[PDB]
This record gives sequence, structure tokens and C-alpha cells, in this order.
Amino acid sequence: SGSGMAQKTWELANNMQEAQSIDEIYKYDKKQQQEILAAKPWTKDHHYFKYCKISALALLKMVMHARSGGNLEVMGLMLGKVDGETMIIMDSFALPAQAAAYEYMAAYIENAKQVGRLENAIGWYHSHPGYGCWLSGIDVSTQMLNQQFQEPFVAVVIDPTRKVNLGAFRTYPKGYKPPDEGPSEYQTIPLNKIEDFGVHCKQYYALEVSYFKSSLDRK
Ligand SMILES: Cc1ccc(-c2[nH]c3ncccc3c2CCC(=O)N2CCOC[C@H]2c2nc3ccccc3[nH]2)c(-c2ccccc2)c1
Ligand SMILES: [Zn+2]
Repeated sequence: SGSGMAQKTWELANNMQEAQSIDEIYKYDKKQQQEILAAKPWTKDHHYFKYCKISALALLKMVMHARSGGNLEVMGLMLGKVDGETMIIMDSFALPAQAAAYEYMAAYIENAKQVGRLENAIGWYHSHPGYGCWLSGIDVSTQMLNQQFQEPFVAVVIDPTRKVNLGAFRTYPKGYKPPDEGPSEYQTIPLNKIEDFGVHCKQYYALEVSYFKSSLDRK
């Protein structure tokens, strides 16, 4: 008796509680992010960030944008958040210009908020078509200014021509000297680029890149 109505009430309760849970998770993520941003542990430890988790969706969009440029470098902005020593990249958008970059950034955050996901500006990406993942002279100077003004901010470099050719980097501040050596993995770079590479290779380091697939990103 009233078994049918009970089942519909049960389904309604599950749906109403799921909606409340998503809202509480969003609000908890927001406060947590605001707290991490107030503490700024990265301003004291120059090697604080060590990991970079990239969604398949952000990767798909970045590779498509990088491929579309051909032999020309392209760039865009990335959305995500901080989780300890890990920089999370959840989404990205192609560029194109400053006001336009501001208005898209605001639109992507609102769109994610509607589906209960917290994200903000986390970095920039650009392509090195046919010459590997590293920071050039202009990239090192741009990323140093970013780690003073746009902080927390990561520099992603993609080489769409050749395996998973993506690098995530963090510069060292002016005057700071890191300890010992760090050539990491091998990368073949053209001879006409090797000097610019060498002149700036100790002014930054690489984050440990990993990839993830979100439930919302299963599209
Ligand atoms: C703030 C900043 C700092 C450094 C760079 C950058 N890092 C690099 N690493 C290797 C070789 C070069 C670079 C450039 C500069 C590359 C460029 O200047 N261009 C690309 C080819 O096309 C003409 C031109 C360009 N300038 C644009 C301005 C707005 C929109 C598209 C644009 N393309 C960029 C950048 C990167 C890619 C595309 C656009 C800007 C932006
Ligand atoms: Zn570059």
C-alpha cells in the first residue's frame, strides 16, 4: 500500500539530496581554495609545486589548438585549481585581446559553477611546433612576471608534431639559484634553438605531468 508513491518519494529524496551534496561540495571546494590562496605556501618554497594533473578534455582542446596552428605557435589560457603541491588543469580555451581573455575566463568559471565545479585561472599554454617542450627566453621572462602577478600560475608547452609531447613548468625567481643539476629526460631540439635553450634552462624546472578523466569530461 502506497508502495508506488513511496518509490517516487524515495527517487525525489535521492535527487534532492544529490543536488544539495553537489552544492555543499562546491562551497567546500571554494572555501578550501580561498584558504590555500591566502596561505600562498609557494611564495616561500621556490620548489613548492611538483605535480600537474591535466584533464583529457583540456589536453584534447590544447592538442587540437596546437595542431590547427601548423608551423605557427598558438596560445591559450587554462582553468583549474591548486591541491597541495599539485596544479590541476581542468579546462582550456584558445586565444584570441586582454579584455577578450578576461571575458572568456569569467564565462568559463560561471559555466563550470552551474554544474557545481569550482575552477579559476591556473596558467597559460603555448605550442613549440617541431622543437620540443621547454621555456624559451621570452617564455622564462613572461612566466617570471606571471609568478609575481598571476600567481598560482603554470606554463604548459605542447609540441603537436611528435608520443605525448607536453611539458608543465615553473620558473625560479630572479636572484634564486637551484641546487646541483637537472637535465631530466632527453629531448632532441634543433641546433638553431640549442643556445636559447641553454642560456635559460636553469631558470625553471619541470612538474611531474599526469592525466585524468573526470565524470563530466566523459563526453
Ligand atoms: C605573452 C607571450 C609570451 C611569449 C609568447 C611566445 N612564446 C614563444 N615560444 C617560442 C616561439 C615563439 C614564442 C612566442 C611569441 C609568438 C608570437 O608572437 N606569434 C606566434 C606566431 O604568430 C605570430 C605571433 C602572434 N602574436 C599574437 C598575438 C595574439 C594572437 C595571436 C598571435 N600570434 C607568446 C605567444 C605564444 C604563441 C602564440 C602567440 C603568443 C605570448
Ligand atoms: Zn615558447
